[PDB]
Amino acid sequence: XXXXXXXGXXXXXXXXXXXXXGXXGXXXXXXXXXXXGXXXXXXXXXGXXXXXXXXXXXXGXXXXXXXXXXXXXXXXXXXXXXXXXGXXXXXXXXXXXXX
Amino acid sequence: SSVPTKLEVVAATPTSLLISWDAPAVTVDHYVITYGETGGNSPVQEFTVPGSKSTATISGLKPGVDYTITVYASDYYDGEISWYSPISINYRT
Ligand SMILES: [Cl-]
Repeated sequence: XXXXXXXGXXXXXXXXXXXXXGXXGXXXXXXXXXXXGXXXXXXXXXGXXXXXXXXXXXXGXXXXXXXXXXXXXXXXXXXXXXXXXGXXXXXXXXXXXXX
Repeated sequence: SSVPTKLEVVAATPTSLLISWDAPAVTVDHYVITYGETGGNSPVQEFTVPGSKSTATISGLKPGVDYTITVYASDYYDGEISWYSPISINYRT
């Protein structure tokens, strides 16, 4: 677990430079490594970022669109961070993580 | 929007320079310091530095000539090496 926005593995350009100073919806997530169960997130907003990934199936739930989803992943990131259907908003802070 | 985020000449002689930068919170695989005359056509030199250092000495410069010093930082992850946006400065010895 951890919490605190995840922070698992790393990559994705060092998490966009640890969020690039922060703003918008912040972000977090992670994954990769030698597998890590898949992964994703990102975030940002005005100042860049993006990301995505997610996915899932095979009994394991998941999400990132697909008409909702679920089964873990912090309740799909707290329901998108409270909306944010296809990304493009939502989230709601995260960051830290060495910052 | 670069890694490292700061870059400075800390000390200077007519032929050498001491440069420092702010290391990032993430793991740098290794740095590449490049430098060449701002004129353009004059051969750009470069060398590498462990991802654990945040300083480097450049020597053998033409005194009085304006060079461009660039520092790149590498990310290594999932069997792939990749480069952050670099940082660069102009300095006149
Ligand atoms: Cl939470």
